[PDB]
Parts: sequence; structure tokens; C-alpha cells
Amino acid sequence: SRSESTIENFMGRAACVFMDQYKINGSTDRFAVWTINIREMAQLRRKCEMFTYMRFDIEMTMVITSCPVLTHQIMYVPPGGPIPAKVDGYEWQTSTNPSVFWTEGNAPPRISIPFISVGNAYSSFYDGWSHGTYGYTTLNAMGKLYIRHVNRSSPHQITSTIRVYFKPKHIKAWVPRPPRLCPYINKRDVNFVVTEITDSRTSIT
Amino acid sequence: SRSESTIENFMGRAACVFMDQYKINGSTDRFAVWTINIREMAQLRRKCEMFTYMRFDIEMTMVITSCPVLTHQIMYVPPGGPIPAKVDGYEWQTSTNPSVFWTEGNAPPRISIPFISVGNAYSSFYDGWSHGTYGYTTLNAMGKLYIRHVNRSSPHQITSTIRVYFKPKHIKAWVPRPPRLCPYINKRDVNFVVTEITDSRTSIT
Amino acid sequence: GVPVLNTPGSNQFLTSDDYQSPSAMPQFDETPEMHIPGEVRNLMEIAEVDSVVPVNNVTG
Amino acid sequence: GVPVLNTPGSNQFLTSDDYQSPSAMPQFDETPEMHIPGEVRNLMEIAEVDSVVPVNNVTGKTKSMDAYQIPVGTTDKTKPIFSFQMDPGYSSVLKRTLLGEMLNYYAHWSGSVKLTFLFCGSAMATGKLLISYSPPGASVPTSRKDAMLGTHIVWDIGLQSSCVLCVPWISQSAGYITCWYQTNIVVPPGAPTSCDVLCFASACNDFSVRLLRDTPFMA
Amino acid sequence: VRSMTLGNSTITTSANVVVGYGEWPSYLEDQPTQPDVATCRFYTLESVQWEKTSPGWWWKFPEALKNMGLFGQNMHYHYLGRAGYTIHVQCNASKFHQGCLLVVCVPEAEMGCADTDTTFPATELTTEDTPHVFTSDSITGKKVQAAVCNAGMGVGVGNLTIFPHQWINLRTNNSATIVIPYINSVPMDNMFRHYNFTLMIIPFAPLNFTDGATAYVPITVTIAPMYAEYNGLRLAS
Amino acid sequence: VRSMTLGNSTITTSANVVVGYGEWPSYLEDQPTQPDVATCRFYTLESVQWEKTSPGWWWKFPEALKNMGLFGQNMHYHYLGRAGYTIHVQCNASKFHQGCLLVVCVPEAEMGCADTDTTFPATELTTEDTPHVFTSDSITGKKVQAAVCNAGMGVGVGNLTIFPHQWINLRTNNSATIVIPYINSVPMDNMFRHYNFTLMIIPFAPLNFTDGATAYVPITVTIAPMYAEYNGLRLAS
Repeated sequence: SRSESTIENFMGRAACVFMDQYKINGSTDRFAVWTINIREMAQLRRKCEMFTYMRFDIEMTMVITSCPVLTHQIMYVPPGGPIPAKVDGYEWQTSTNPSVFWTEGNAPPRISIPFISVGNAYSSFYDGWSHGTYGYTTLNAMGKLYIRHVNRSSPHQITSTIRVYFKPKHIKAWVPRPPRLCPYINKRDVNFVVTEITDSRTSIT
Repeated sequence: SRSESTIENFMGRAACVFMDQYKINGSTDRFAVWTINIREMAQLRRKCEMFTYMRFDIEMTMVITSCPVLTHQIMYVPPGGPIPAKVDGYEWQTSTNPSVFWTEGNAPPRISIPFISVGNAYSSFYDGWSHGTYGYTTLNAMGKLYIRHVNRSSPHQITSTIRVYFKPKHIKAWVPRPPRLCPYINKRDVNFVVTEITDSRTSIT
Repeated sequence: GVPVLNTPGSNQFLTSDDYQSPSAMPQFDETPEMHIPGEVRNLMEIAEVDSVVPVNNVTG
Repeated sequence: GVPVLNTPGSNQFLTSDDYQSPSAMPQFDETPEMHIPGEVRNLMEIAEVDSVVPVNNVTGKTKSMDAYQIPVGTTDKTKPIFSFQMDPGYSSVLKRTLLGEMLNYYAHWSGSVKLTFLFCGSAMATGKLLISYSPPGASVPTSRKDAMLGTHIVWDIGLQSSCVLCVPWISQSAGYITCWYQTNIVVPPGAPTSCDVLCFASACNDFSVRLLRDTPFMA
Repeated sequence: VRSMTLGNSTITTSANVVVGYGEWPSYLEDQPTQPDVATCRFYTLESVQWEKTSPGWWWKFPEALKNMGLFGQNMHYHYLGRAGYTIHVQCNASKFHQGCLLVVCVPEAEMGCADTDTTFPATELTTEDTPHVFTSDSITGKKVQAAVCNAGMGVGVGNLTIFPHQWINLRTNNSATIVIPYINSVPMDNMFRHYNFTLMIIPFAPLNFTDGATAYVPITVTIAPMYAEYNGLRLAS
Repeated sequence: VRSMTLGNSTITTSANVVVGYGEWPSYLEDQPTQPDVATCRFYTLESVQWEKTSPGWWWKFPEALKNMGLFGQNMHYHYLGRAGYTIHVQCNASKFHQGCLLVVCVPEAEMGCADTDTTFPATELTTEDTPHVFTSDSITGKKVQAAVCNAGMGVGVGNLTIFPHQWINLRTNNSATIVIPYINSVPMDNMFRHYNFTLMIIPFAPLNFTDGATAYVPITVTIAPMYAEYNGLRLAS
């Protein structure tokens, strides 16, 4: 009767973790970056922060709109990959960086990322230093997701908005952890404001 | 020879239970709600009111028209789900609420809903109180169906009309009930005007 | 992959079709079926029940 | 080739689908799995762990350690010591525990809640406290006598320091659990009179949870 | 003319028993306490005066047993419950009396208000021991639309023979026995706010007699809650 | 009252041992050298003064064993390492003292800075042998947010009983023993820059006594690094 209380049923469901737009013609506003992390959405972050160590594969499904036939390149760089600094940068042509070519009107593109960490599990919490900077390790680095129009130009001005749906797959988790009481201040650190344990009451009876 | 007189052959067939339109740009007219009930269509309501308790799965097929490539989100909230109050409300991004992303020109979208009641069957009739309000229970609650354009904007004004086809699946029914004589006054209650049993006749012979 | 031809009738919504559909919530665990008296498997079980016939349906 | 018909539902992105997907880097050889202690296969393994219940969550002190401490010993016997609604969801006492925070992810849950009361007073102190549970339909007892005429347990504090009770029918007007001075805290000249009681709520080994939803805690 | 006892009560009783939907009442975190002693005893309601102009009556159960001793008492103490309700109807009419009754149970008999726009205030449906009479014509106000030819539900009163029913024809028999095996979706419900079935007695052929006979025929309704069980008050282990 | 020896050290010791996550510490191009002799000996820290107003304490390991003899010495010589850390806590309180402690280990206990905008300068987390105390109210500056009701981590302090923990109730027992089988993703990490777990001791029921007793209760923490191993300094074959 508790089948749905499993980690796969709990953690594994797609959520719209990244909203961004990118123009087709005109500098740095012509592509979208999104360094992949589990700390983007505050609702998904509270779930991944119940476990200290997690191990899962990633299946992403991009949802691209627009405002000719438009073709989009969604290039995924591995954690050691070269990052483009301009829409025309040579780094888009790298063979090592897998990319999908999706033209508008078809089913949305789907790309699947394995467990790419150097260690044995991703860390939700890191009590330690890089040297440095506290709470950051390069073991839970999952790459970036560079997205652009492959079209050279358009007579009209076209602005394309992309939604990324992040779904963990084959989730494995270790070391349970209490759910977070305080709200989130920043997306990189664990800093908090001292909050009350629970809503108050008039008396003890 | 009576194979077609079965409940599956009788109850299980798709009917256009909800017609609504929703503009793409401009407040509350930019999405469609439709709380899911069997009391919408008067022809389908007369059939579901022949049985006191019913148990079925739901397969819906939306039919979306319009007047760029348009993409639509059909978000289904479970009976405990958060409901959006605006087109841009955060509730559209909830992972828990399953949604389909359908772009125009492809086969129409189809979503299937299991038996989601807390009890063991949906009630066509409830002789009792919520405390309250008579004839209403939360056991035969099936959710809502929020539908919008995922496109941020369009230069032209686009109005999209959606038709929902509701087909019960794997129907199971209990406790037969006489078919309703009187017409329907309201979609929530069972109130009626006293009508004659049958059309009159000149004499008894 | 395998060679495939799309026959006429692809990408149409026949209202009376009986195809398997993708479930919205596969994870959802449905309530187990319970015995309720009065299982209705056929509608001729309803028509086989006697009912009073309004023979004296004169105009008054 | 083979004749194929595209059914309705082709070329759609159902967000909750479970199709096999083409991997970005098939060549990549994943790190072999290693044994890490604490494998989590179910979330009811989290809810089955006892956690301290903030019974004393009065308006002044819900940002200190005094929210957990039930003050006993200083002290009329007419008014109960504490009283709180039993349901974990939508009850400020059990709303934010290991048990309650897991149950706020699920629309429907049915099970039993186990309460454990720990007496944190001196070893020389002694007395009796009457813990009464009232069923969901029944009204809260007004006196110790009406609490005694029901489901209760007279907990001798000098004898045993922990009192465990498993409450049934906790699922979604719920049950009330109360405590009464049956006997004042009898103390020698050396030991301090005022004592504290801690509570521990956890799963009573069932807890089936059915319809996952979004938590009402994070905005 | 066998007379069956049950508890501290006894009634004298055509031994044709109608079992509702062919199923006999049966029993069944969660822990139900069932009181076998008492409760099952026959609860004889007050007799009703059936006359030439009587259109009908209805009772809503379990709420009609609200004040009937321990069974009604248990309804207050226990949040949840379920029962089986053997119902005996004995017309007690002379040979020189003619008439025909439909004794039917109609589970989940949701009724409609007279003024369609507004709803009735919760007491037009049921008073505990006293029945609610139907009406011969349409009515108005915030009370249940109690016109026969519709039985308050909007369906035809002639084809209301699909529920568990019995025919009392004073020419043939004066007795009826119906068994109603707790029809509900949820296994236990609150008796106070939920009406499981509605025993309604409708005269199809009206009562008739000559001038010397008694002007009425008193109909007696007797209810025995069978296999009643509730929730467990005491703490689990 | 069995007293267990281990190395050149001996401690006198309710023999209830809590094994963290039900797993006992175990061993395991790459070549690890493990020092069985020494290291495993008990390292008794300085006792802490527990008072009526004491909010709590925490230690970060392995860095709290930075100066503890050969084990701390090995941390400098070897780049990588792992250990098992049997922890003994003995309150040593009289019968006339009352109180309740939570002794919990909390692996990967990342803490938050008081001033949210800025980060702490690496020494507010840990000093080697001396503990860091919590605070009763909120604080400000570039130090760890050490307010109990949050335990520095943002979670509730009541539902912090999910980690490997032990309850010290001076009414019942004055001792605690926790075994922490090296929880980490990578099999070996640098002890200096990574804190594997944070032993924090939190009084839920405060210390109380009458005027004649000693105004404090000294809590003694004892750590034995079990199954410690490091990397191989010498060249492979």
C-alpha cells in the first residue's frame, strides 16, 4: 500500500526547472546557459535535500516556442567541456559535446544524461572546502546546457523561449536527512534566517 | 445476442463534455478550468444516474483549434492539487500536476486518469451532508483540467477553442436505479419539477 | 530502425477507438476493489425486472 | 515496411511518461556502484523514526528549546497538563516532525501514530500522570474523573520513565490526547521540584500514503 | 404462525423474505468493535394510519433509529458504523379491506427541494421516529418535493420496483420482510450525516372498505439492526 | 562495570551501543597502508561544563582529532584517509541532577553563516579540541549561525533524531556510544578540508538541581578511530 512512497515514485517526476529565452539575430542574449544543478527549483531542492548522497540518471525534455522553419541546437557540454562565449563560437562544433538538432513542429527533443560524477554519488551537502569556498565540490557537477538557433538569420525578429523538464531516473539515495525548516536565501549556499519550529498556539491546552 | 447491452458497451463511449475557448494575450479568459464531473452533459448524466455506484478509469482526448507554431499545455490537477488563479501563476510549474504539451498539427493529445477516489466507487447519488451542503461528497471528486497557451505572446490575437471527449474505461457499476423521468434544473443538485409519468391518451381503450 | 509505412487513418481522432492510452499518473496506486452488492454486468438485468405499467394514462 | 497507424497521443509530451530515452553519451562508462551506508528504498523508513514533538508551542517560545519541554511540577490538578489534536497533517503540534513533514507530501494517508512520553526529571522524583485518549467522535474530557472514565493509562513516573501508546484510526475531527495530574510530583529535599516531559511521535508500522502532492511549507 | 424472539423483544410473524441484492449482511490502524449483545433486538416504530387519501410515507435510516435505545445510543458514541436492517412490515388488515402497498428501500435516495432554486434546511428530509408523508399534488417552499408520481427523487414511481421491494396485497398477504446488506462505497460512514437507504411505503391501489369497517388500516414497521459494528475506541497495541 | 582497554589507554565503562546505519566500520594504481597499532587508542577530549543555560556544543571530525597524537600526526603525512570513530559520551551526573541530552552525529552537517550575504572565514566552523557552543537567540556577523531550534543547518532541532543518535537521560543512563562507519561518497578524502560528521550535543531538557549540588555537570567525550587507513607513500612494484 506504500508503493508510491518509494524514492523513484517520490523523486522521479519531471519539473520545469529552467525558463529562458534567446533571440535569433542582433550578443550574449542569443543563447541560454543553465549550469545544471538540483538547487534551481525550490520545490525540487527541498526533496533532494532529504538525502545526503544521491545517485541517478537524468532525462531532460526541452519545450521550445517562438514568436521559415526554425531549427534549434541544444548542446550539452560535459563537466570538462569547452563553453561558448558567443553564438558563433567554435565550441558549438565540438564533436565531444553531444547536441540535438530539433526543428519546430515535431515532438519535443529529449536527451538523457548518465551518472557522470567522478565519485560514487552526488552530494546534496558538502561540509568542507575546495582548497577556498565552503560547501562546493566538483563531484556533483553535471555540466551545462547551451541552446541556440542554428539558423543564420531571419528577416523578422524571433524570440524563442525554452522550458527544461528535469526528471531523475533510477534514483538511489543514502543517509536520510530532516526536511528543511527555514526558507532558502541563495541558490549556492545553505544560509538561512532563524525561523520558528512550528506555528504558535494560544496555550498548551 | 445482447453483447452490446453490457455496461462497457453502454457507458463506455466518448462524448464532447466541455466546450471552451481561451485567448493567448491580453486575464481570467486566457485559460479554461472545467472541474471534472459526470453531471456536465445531460445525455451522459442520464446514463450515469442509472447506477448508484460506479468505478471506472478516464481517458480524455482534447480537440484544440485556433483562429507561428502554437503549443498548448493541458494541465490536470489531482483532487488535492494547487489551482492557478492567473495564466502566469506558479501552479502551472508544479511537478505533481501532470500536463501534456501539444503543438498544433499533430494527432490530438490524449491523457488517461485512473480511479482516483478515496472510497471504493464513485457515487452518482449521495443522500447525506458534508458537515452543510446536501448531496455533495468529496469521494467522487476527479480533479480539474487547466488549459492554456504556453506561448508568451503573439502579434495577432489568437483564440483557441478546446473540446474535451470523456470516455469511461473498465466500467464497473452497482445498484441499478430507475432512469430519470423529469428534466434537469441544475448541474449540482437533483431538484426537479413534478412531471407526468407518460404522455396522455384519449381513453383507457 | 525498421521500415514503416503510415497507412491512411494515422493521426486521426476516431471518437469510437479502443487504443491503449498513456496514463497521466502511472505511479498512482489505485484503491483495491471492494465487494459492493448489486454488481451490474448487463442492462437486460434491469429490463428483466417487472415494473408497474400506467395503463390508465387518460388526459386528466 | 509494416503498416502503422499513429494513435491520438503521438508527438505529445506527457510530463509523467516513462518511455525509454536515447542517451546523450552511450559510450560513457559510468562509475561502478559502491556501498554507502544508509540505503533509502522507502520514505516510510523516514517517517518510522521517532522525533521530538513541540507540544509547548505557545506564542512566546517557538524559537527556543522550550517549545519541546512540557513543564510538570509547578500546579493545580483541575486543568490538564497538555492537550493536542492527534492528526499529523493540519495540526501545529505534529505538523513539522519527521512524521508530519512526510505526510504533507501526500493527499491521502491512513495508519496509526505511536506516541512516546519520556520523563526528564530527577531519578528521585516520583508521581503519577494520567494520559487519556479520546476517540475522534468523542468530546475532550473536562475533568480528570471524566478522563479516567475512558481510554487512559495511569503512568507511574517513579517506576518507569517512558510510556508508549499507539493511536489507531489516524487517517485522511480527530482524536485528542491529554494528560492530567493524577498525583503530584513527590520529591525529596535534594531533588528539584519542576520537571520536564518530552514526546516522540512516529509511525506505528503502517502508514500507507497514496496520492503524492506538493508541500504547503515552501512557497 | 411461528414467532421469533431476538434479544429481550419478540414479535409474532407467508414466510417470504426478500434479501436485498441476494446478499446477506456480513462483518468485515483500523480496529472495529462489534456489539452482538443488544442492538439486534427488534425496534418497533409507531404504527401509521393508512387511509383512503394516504399518499405514502418514508423513513431515512439509520437516522430513523436515532432514539431507538442502545443502537441510537451507539451512534453518538462511535464515529463510524454499519448495520444490516431486517425490516418487517405487517399491515394487519381484515378480509373486507382492499389495498396494495409497495414496500421498497431505495438506497441513496437523494431527494429534491420543492422550490428548485433553494435547498431545504436539513429537517424536511427526516424526523427520527415519525415518518414523512408524501403529497398528492405539487408543493412549494423549502421542504422536500414530496409528490408521489415522482417519490421525491425525479424518477417514475411505477418503475421504482428495481430496488429491494415487496408487494403487500391485502387480498393475499399482510406482511413484508426485506434485508438490506449495508450498501455503501466506503466500508464505514458516519450514521448521523449519511442516510444509507430510505424505506418508503407507497399505496398503488388505495385502501377501500364499506361503511361499517374501521376507517383506517395501521401499518407497523419493525427494524432489527443485524451485524452492526463500529470503530475501536481503545488504543491499539 | 567492565572497563575496556585499547592501545596504551583505558576507560571505565548500560552497555547499549548504537551502530550508525547498522553497519560496522570495515577496510577496503591505488595501495592503502593501514596502521593497526596506535590510532585506535581512545582520545579523551576535555570535559565540557554543562549548566542550566548551556544551549549546546558541536565538534567537527576528523578535524577535532587534529592534534590528538599519531592520528592527528598521520593526517599531515597522508593525503587521503578514512576512519570509523567509536564515540563514548559519559555525563557523570548525580541522582539529584535532572536533564536530557541528544548526542547525534549528523554526517555532512553543512552550516550557514549568520550574516546570510557573507560567508564565515573558515575558523568559525571548527577549533580543534575546544567545542563550539550554540546560542539561545539569533546572532550576527561572519560566524556560523549557532542558534539552537535550527542546529546551524536550517532544519528543525526536534526532528534531528533521524541521524545516528543516542539519548542521555540523567534519570536513566549517563552514557552513550555511537559508531560511525565512515559515511562518504568517495572512498578516501582529505581529512583537513573535509568534515565527515559533526558530533553535536544538545540539551532538550535543561540541567536542574537544588542549591547544594554542584552548579554544573561535566560531559566527557572519547573518540577511538577504528579501522583507520591511508594512502601508500612507497612506490608500487
